[PDB]
Amino acid sequence: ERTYLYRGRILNLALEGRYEIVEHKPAVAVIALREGRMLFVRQMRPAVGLAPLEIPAGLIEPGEDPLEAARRELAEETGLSGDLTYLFSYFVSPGFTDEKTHVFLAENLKEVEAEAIEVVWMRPEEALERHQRGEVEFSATGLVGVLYYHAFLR
Amino acid sequence: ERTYLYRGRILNLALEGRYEIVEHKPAVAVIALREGRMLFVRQMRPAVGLAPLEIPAGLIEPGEDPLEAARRELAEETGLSGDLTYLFSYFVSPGFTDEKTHVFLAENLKEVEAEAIEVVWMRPEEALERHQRGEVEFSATGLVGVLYYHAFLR
Ligand SMILES: Nc1ncnc2c1ncn2[C@@H]1O[C@H](COP(=O)(O)OP(=O)(O)OC[C@H]2O[C@H](O)[C@H](O)[C@@H]2O)[C@@H](O)[C@H]1O
Ligand SMILES: Nc1ncnc2c1ncn2[C@@H]1O[C@H](COP(=O)(O)OP(=O)(O)OC[C@H]2O[C@H](O)[C@H](O)[C@@H]2O)[C@@H](O)[C@H]1O
Ligand SMILES: [Mn+2]
Ligand SMILES: [Mn+2]
Repeated sequence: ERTYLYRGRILNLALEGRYEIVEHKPAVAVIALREGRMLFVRQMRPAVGLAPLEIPAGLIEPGEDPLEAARRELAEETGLSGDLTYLFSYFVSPGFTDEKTHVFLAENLKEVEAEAIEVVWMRPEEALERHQRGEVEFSATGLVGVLYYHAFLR
Repeated sequence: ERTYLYRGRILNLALEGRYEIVEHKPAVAVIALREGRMLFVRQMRPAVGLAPLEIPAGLIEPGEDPLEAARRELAEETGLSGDLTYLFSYFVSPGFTDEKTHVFLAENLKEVEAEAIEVVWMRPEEALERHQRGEVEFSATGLVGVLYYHAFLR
């Protein structure tokens, strides 16, 4: 039995007995490789005070399913379209939030549309090296993209 | 300039202009392989109403650094100790929270201590197959462990 403390724009804060629970819209993220570069994006994220390396990601809006949201945010954030394949999903931090991320692969990318969101094409090997040297932070989606590449796309 | 709406046990809810921000303690997670099985754990997570496949994880408590927290939660959740190596970190969902997870590898595991938290040794290949068939959900830490294994531990 959830009692609500806050109903907001992209989250609700609830108590469920002793548990603090943040309800959040589901998200999507897209892994895309071109000429050995992965498609990352960076934007200022006020929650962390910096711009981590992410892959294109967004929230699922009313009416959409994950595939449609993935197509939309790839086009909105990078101007690209591709052939999308569902990979897997994960709960970002299920000890306090229900946010679930659905991750897709994009292939055969084409420009459909010509630095709020900065597009950062970067070899995943270099992203991993920059992170190990302390030069860039990852979001979960960025790290999942780099690990998925090393596991399956070489 | 953050104004606080809620100060709680494992999170704070703040507004920073138009942004809803959840402050949260940093976390650790430990990837451990033994005889081709990865060390997963499962527990009921009221935020999601189910028990996703995770790897041993916990919050960093006052006084600790990530390595020490990782040692602690491995022992508390599974009764094991090992030789720990830092791998990488990630922000779980930097569009709304500052929670950061530090991920370690554990090797040479030994039992130091003899189903609140269920220990689930499982080959990562099988965890990935069960997830693809809809039989289990992943946390970010579980998915990162499975992807890291496939990338680097075969
Ligand atoms: N929603 C909550 N509200 C209030 N207290 C809680 C909650 N969840 C746990 N506790 C209390 O907080 C103590 C912390 O339990 P520890 O093992 O260090 O952490 P973890 O495994 O939960 O979270 C580790 C990560 O894994 C997941 O991705 C999480 O989202 C984190 O990112 C618990 O004993 C409870 O007393
Ligand atoms: N903290 C916030 N509070 C209020 N509104 C916000 C906030 N952040 C963004 N908006 C608004 O919400 C709209 C959503 O922007 P979209 O691209 O679909 O999502 P995403 O990239 O932010 O989040 C995608 C995932 O990546 C990260 O891991 C996140 O944590 C998510 O898990 C924005 O245009 C803003 O209008
Ligand atoms: Mn976005
Ligand atoms: Mn735990």
